[PDB]
Amino acid sequence: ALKGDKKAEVLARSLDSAIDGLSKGYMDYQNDPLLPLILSSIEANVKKITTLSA
Amino acid sequence: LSTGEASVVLAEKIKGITQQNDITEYGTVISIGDGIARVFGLTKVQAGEMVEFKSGIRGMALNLETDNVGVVVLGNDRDIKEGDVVKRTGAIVDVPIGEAMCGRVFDALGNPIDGLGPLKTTQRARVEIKAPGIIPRQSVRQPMQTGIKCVDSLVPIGRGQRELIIGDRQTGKTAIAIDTILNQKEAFNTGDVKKQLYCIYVAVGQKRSTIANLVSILKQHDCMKFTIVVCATASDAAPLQFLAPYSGCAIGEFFRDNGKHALIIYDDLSKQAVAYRQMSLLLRRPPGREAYPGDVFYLHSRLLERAAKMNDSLGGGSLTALPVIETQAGDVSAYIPTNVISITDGQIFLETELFYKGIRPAINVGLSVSRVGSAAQIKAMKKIAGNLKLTLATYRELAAFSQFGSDLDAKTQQQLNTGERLVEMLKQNQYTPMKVEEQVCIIFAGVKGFLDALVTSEVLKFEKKFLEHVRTNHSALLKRIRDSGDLSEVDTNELNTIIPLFIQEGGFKLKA
Amino acid sequence: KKLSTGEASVVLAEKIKGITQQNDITEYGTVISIGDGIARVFGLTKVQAGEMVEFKSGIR
Amino acid sequence: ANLKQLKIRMKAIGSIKKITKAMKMVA
Amino acid sequence: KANGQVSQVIGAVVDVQFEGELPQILNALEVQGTQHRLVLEVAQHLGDSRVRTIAMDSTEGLVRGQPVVDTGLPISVPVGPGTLGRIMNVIGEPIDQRGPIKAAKLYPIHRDAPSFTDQATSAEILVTGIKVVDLLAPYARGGKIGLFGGAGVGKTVLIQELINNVAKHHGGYSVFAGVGERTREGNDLYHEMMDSKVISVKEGESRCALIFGQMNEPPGARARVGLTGLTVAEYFRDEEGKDVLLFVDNIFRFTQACSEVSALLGRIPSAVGYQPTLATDLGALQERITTTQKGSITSVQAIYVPADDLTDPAPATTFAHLDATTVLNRGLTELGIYPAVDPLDSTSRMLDPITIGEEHYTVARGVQKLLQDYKSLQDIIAILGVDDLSEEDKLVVARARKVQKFLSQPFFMSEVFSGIPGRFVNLKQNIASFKALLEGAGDEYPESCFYMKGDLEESLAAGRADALKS
Amino acid sequence: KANGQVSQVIGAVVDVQFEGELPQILNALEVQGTQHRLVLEVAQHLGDSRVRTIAMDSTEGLVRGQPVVDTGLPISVPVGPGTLGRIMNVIGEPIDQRGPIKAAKLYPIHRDAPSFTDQATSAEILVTGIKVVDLLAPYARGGKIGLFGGAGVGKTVLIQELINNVAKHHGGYSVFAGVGERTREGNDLYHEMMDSKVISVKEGESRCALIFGQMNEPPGARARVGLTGLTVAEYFRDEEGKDVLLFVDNIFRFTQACSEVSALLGRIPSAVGYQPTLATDLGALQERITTTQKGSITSVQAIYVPADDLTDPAPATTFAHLDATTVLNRGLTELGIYPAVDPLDST
Amino acid sequence: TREEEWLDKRTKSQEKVYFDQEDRKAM
Amino acid sequence: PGDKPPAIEDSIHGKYAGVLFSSASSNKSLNKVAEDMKYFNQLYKESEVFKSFLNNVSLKRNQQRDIISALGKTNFNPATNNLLETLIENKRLDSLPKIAEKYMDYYRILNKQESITIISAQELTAAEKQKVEQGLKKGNANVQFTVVYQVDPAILGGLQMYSGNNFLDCSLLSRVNKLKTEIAKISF
Ligand SMILES: Nc1ncnc2c1ncn2[C@@H]1O[C@H](COP(=O)(O)OP(=O)(O)OP(=O)(O)O)[C@@H](O)[C@H]1O
Ligand SMILES: Nc1ncnc2c1ncn2[C@@H]1O[C@H](COP(=O)(O)OP(=O)(O)O)[C@@H](O)[C@H]1O
Ligand SMILES: Nc1ncnc2c1ncn2[C@@H]1O[C@H](COP(=O)(O)OP(=O)(O)O)[C@@H](O)[C@H]1O
Ligand SMILES: [Mg+2]
Ligand SMILES: [Mg+2]
Ligand SMILES: [Mg+2]
Repeated sequence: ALKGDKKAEVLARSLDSAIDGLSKGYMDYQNDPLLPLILSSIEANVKKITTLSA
Repeated sequence: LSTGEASVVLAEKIKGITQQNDITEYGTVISIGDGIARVFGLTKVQAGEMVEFKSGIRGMALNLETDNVGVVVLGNDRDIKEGDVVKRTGAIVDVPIGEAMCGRVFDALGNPIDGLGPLKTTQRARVEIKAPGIIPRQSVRQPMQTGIKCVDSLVPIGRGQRELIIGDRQTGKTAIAIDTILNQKEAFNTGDVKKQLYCIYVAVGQKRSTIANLVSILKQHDCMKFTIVVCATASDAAPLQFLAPYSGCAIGEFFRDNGKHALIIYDDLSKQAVAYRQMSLLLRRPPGREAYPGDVFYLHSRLLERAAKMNDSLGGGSLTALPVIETQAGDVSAYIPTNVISITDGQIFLETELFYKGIRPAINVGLSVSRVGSAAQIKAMKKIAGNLKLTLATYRELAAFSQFGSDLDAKTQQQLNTGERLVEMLKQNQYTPMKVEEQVCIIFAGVKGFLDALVTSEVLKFEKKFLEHVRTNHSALLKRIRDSGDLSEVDTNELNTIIPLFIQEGGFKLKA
Repeated sequence: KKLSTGEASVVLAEKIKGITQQNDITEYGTVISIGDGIARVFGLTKVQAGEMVEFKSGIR
Repeated sequence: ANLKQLKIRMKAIGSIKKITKAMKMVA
Repeated sequence: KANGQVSQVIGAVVDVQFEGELPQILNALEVQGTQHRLVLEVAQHLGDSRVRTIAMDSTEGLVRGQPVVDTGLPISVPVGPGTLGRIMNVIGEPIDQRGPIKAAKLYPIHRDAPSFTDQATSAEILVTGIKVVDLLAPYARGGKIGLFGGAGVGKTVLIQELINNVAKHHGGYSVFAGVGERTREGNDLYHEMMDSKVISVKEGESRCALIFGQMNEPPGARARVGLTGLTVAEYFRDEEGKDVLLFVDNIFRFTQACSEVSALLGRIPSAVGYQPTLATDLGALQERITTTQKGSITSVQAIYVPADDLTDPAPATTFAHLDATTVLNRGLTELGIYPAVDPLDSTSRMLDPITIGEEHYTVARGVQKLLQDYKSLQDIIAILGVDDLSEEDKLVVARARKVQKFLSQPFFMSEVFSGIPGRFVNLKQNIASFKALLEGAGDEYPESCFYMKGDLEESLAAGRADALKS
Repeated sequence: KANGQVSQVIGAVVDVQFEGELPQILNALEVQGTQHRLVLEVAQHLGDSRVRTIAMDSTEGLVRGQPVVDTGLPISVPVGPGTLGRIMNVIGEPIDQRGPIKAAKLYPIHRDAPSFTDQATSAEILVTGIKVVDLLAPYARGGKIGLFGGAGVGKTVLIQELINNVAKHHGGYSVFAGVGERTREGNDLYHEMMDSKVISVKEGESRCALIFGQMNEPPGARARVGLTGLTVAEYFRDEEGKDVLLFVDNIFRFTQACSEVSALLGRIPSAVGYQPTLATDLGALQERITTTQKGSITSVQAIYVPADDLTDPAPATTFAHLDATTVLNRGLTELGIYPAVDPLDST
Repeated sequence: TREEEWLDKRTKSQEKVYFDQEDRKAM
Repeated sequence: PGDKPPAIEDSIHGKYAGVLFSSASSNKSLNKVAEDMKYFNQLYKESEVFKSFLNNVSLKRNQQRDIISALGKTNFNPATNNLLETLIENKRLDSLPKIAEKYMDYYRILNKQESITIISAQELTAAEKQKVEQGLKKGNANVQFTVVYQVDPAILGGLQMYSGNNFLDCSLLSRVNKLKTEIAKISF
């Protein structure tokens, strides 16, 4: 994700989430794209391994 | 647990990760030198609070002055520059604690230096915390077996006390600590949680090559699985050497408050006083006698006083401390050694003369003493331990008359010889811990006078042969002494009968 | 230098105001600091070494 | 160098020399 | 409404910035916003509405600008029977977890010593049950008692015996102030008094107060917790004419604690690093511990001798204030004699032929001279031996050893270590026992039986028993 | 650009006033307008754009306000096979009149000690030929060795014997570092080394480097000359990988040198006058002299016992860092026993 | 270098031997 | 504001600066003294001869008073004139510049205007910066401020604000490190 190949939305979403924190007293990453990106990859492996107890 | 179930919980855990950031005050450094950073502004900062510099190294705010703030650099201060930013974290110094700490090597701050992988821990406790009160404590009534004959017999150490390993350089101070850790490994293998003792070794101002050799020996004997090593080397900044003792101490409180038993071994504290003195002198504080700060006594007292035996209401846990002190020329009248002796319960004096005369471990029983006394020893040990002390006491007296010579009474020759057997008996090699039950048998044969038959040079080897002979043929005897913990009359008759018998069986020099 | 104990806030404040009122500087002084049984008194000119002085409470 | 130890050892030699000197008289 | 505010925090010293009406010195200030109650004692006025104080609790967690409240009075602690049988903190907090302390009123820990005209000194023998003490260094009821001992010499165990022997069966109350010592001993003593019924949970009982300033407390508290215990004894003295037994643990920690902060306070170190106010700080405490017209206080305070160096300024100045002195020697412990009371160094102001019976005074000096002569013979005996001595000197060495070993007495507190039950020796049996040995009553029997015995008769019985045994 | 200006000159400590972009600590600064170029290592940032530095050469001739140029990097000395058979200065300058040294790269004399992961035991005995040494305190190659002795006890003679028995037959390179010693021995050692064929002017020979911080150098030079020679040894350890014999003359001068300048730096004296950073400063120098997975460095370090007081803080703290110890006693020399080795003190 | 201990041990040693025999006769 | 400077310090320059601010703020005026002390700062750095005069310590008190009077007796607040007279009496004339600067610091603390600095790796577009103003404005919404820009960070696509003495981290770099650390301590 740090590299190119469709990194624009990552920075664009980071800016939006950044201004949100600045406007507020604190900063929380509820809209950060890094978390959903990582979960998507993890969920893929979970679905792959979760086939059957056999 | 099925692999799919565990993976789902793993993924769900990664999903629930929160990260909140709040406004953190920052200040500029007025000056930086020798690891001391004078900060401007940065008000509403707490004493001892953690602060982070531009490079990423942490700092501890110790001196809170109306004009500036005195901060100590917790690392290398080459990158720090005038006017740099200093962000306050808002939390007092702390370190990670838990069970995953065992089997790893960390630094004063708690970072693992083994290079294996990141530390997987979720519990972090404050380094400096108030010691237990009077009610939470409890009388020490559990033995802490070190594996040494002379120690477990003459200077018994009970879980929850404080024993001082004091001596000169290269007198076996570290050898004693290693032998204790090796002995506890056996109890760890067997399923007896009531006797498992987690070992913690705090290295302060020691060359990494020595610590590297130390860790290799533990892995060699497989005793590192229950050992925790905190490293504060000489290259490390003085604050690291100052916090490493308390840092490792907090790790011990984990097992203490959890009803478990932990053993913390503080290396030479004189090195801490130098680092603490250095840290105080550089802060422009008024020095005391020997250039040390005024509250240097409060340092070791606050550290050692935490070791105690928690009552059953809190789990019955215990933390045992074995601080070490290095003397320059065997002078115990110095300031730091005198204070530490008054803080701990007992102290183990190591003599250089005894070391070179073949008495290894070189232990001076005349001065060593323990407050717990026989309260920790087992029934089978107290009975034999009492007579052992009296016999050794007389031998030290007759030592002078040996030079006088020209005559020797029948009894004096016996007492002179009998004592010689005990001294030769208490000797022990390095990296060779002995089981408590095995010591009772050997120490028993000595006081009874059976060792007076064979020549002294054959007593040391007789010990090995006798123990091996017992383990094979007399196995039920060892079990009773271990389980019951008492030397019944039936065992005495059997033991009293085989010891004279075995000496005649084996090939020894019977001529006294 | 580092500082002078005689540079108290009360004495310096009077100078900045510009009022030349010392309240009989001679034969009278104002305590500036107290510690370990020794109290430093500003002013109190014309006092001889080893001479007795009376405090506000009455102690000598 | 720990004057207390040196002064004690000096006292010991003083007594030895004293008793040593006295034994010569009897000798 | 808090008038002051934190301005500087370094170690245990904390400075407060006040706007007006500065607090008097020794006043107690309450810091607001701390997780635990922190009290600051005013010590110096630095000018510009600044005051330097010492923290009683850990300074960690404080913050510059934190509001500070002025109480207007020095540290006040609860006094009265409610403190009897309860552990209390330097600032009066109950650390025994038994609930709040009920006190009829609060007295300050700082007060002026009683005048000289109303001193009302008196001498009265105190039978402590120890033969070596009651003979060579008799104690006076209502006078100070000093136990000079090194590190690990047996002064702590000796205090426990005095409590077991003196505190119990005492009409009046007792106070125990342990400052600077380890906390392990405190828990043991607390459980000991509970098992010994000296203290109990049932109200109206436990005629004994306990105060602890153990090492776990930071500097400043260990230097003032001693004053807290004294205030409790002073209450039981003035308000009620009841004899109070003040058992003070090692006091060197008091002077030591002051030196730990004396540097930060601005004082110049002394010859041995102590504070310049060592004499005055100690004098203010010793003068307050004395008998007056209202009541009497029998204070048993131990003095820790670091490195066995009696020339240290702290203990040296204490000798002048003590009535009875008990100097412990490390050599005796090596020999196995207990209590290891140095017979020559130990002295007692009551050791006067006019004060005590002439017979008691005679037997006392007879033993001192006997031991002094035996010590001089050690030199020649080392080279020549006991055989080369004359018949006159042989008898001196013979009886001297028997008397020296006979001084050893096993007490109840030493049973766990030795395994022999304690024993109590009366003053009459004590004087008569040694008087007989001086005349040669026991010169026939071996010197082995005159060891760890209570009375001479017990030694003779043991001698005959050993005969029939062989 | 000469952004710095000499603020004040006090003995060997010189302060420089800069307009902006202060140099990092340990950075090297060069004063302009003075023959025999002077190098100044940054030590502290006193504030207000003032930095306190230590002088390596005599400060006589400096003028307040004189410009100072900022190099932006610590003292970098040349390292490589060119230093072999060449004498270098505390600042890397050649003082043998042999020409410029040919070094591939210039490494800084300030570097962190090897981590805990990169450590090797190398428990192999080193036969030196001395029976008393090999018997009681046998030296092990790849470990740290320490020679304790007073004034005129046989420390130098013992070093010369080890060089004759070990260094000559040694295969890998060697490094000799002199700290606060008589220059005569440096000259005699250099000529003696040439005569023995251990070193020659022909390229490809002289598997040994020479470094000298003789007493003639002022404070600050004797305190960093060891780092210069040590850096030459670390190169052979890591890059070359072969064994190295790091011969270090009396090192007490290093600690002493720090004490001589600590007072000027504004530090509070230690128990007996030493600097409060004695343990840390010495430790950083000691932790770097250790065997790692790349190569081994058998260091023979001499320790001068001031006034024959082994309880002095400087030598006392050194024992904890040494593997093999050989304490020299003056009593034996009076009896005529040479080498005057104390068997009961040589651990 | 401890001569005071040497005399101390000599004193205790010889005295014990002398009185040990006397203890037998006394019994 | 209660004739109480922002902070109290025992330093030489700090002591005089605090007393002047309190005494000045006491009667009626604070800006008058501010302009006076500011004039000395500009003259202290612009005129070389004036710098040597203040730094000069071997000069006599009577001599210093004459040179000070020659400079100017009017246009300086009485607090400033009394301050100079005190320094001459206490030989603290050499510390004049530090006192002047320190005094302005306290006055600048009373000033409500503050400068906010935003640190961002990628260049801030004109339209993007406008949105930043609404966020900072809505955040405070009760104090005017001036914005400053500086783009030379090591983070990527991260925002870090510095507002006088407060720091709030909105950088993505902080998010990356946080997750990589928590994912490691899963202790599965
Ligand atoms: N009981 C022992 N049995 C056999 N050899 C021993 C024994 N004790 C020490 N040695 C030897 O002494 C050397 C190490 O001593 P050791 O480290 O145990 O003492 P030390 O006081 O910890 O030294 P230092 O203060 O320098 O750390 C080794 O050469 C070791 O073989
Ligand atoms: N009456 C005694 N007889 C024999 N040994 C004793 C006796 N009393 C104490 N010991 C020993 O003294 C030690 C305790 O010393 P202590 O009284 O605590 O000195 P301190 O007051 O300095 O703490 C214990 O190890 C205990 O075994
Ligand atoms: N192996 C030796 N055998 C006989 N005499 C020696 C020996 N070594 C030294 N001497 C003498 O000891 C003296 C001091 O030795 P040296 O190493 O120079 O001490 P220093 O460390 O002060 O330089 C020498 O001048 C030499 O005369
Ligand atoms: Mg060791
Ligand atoms: Mg005690
Ligand atoms: Mg030499």
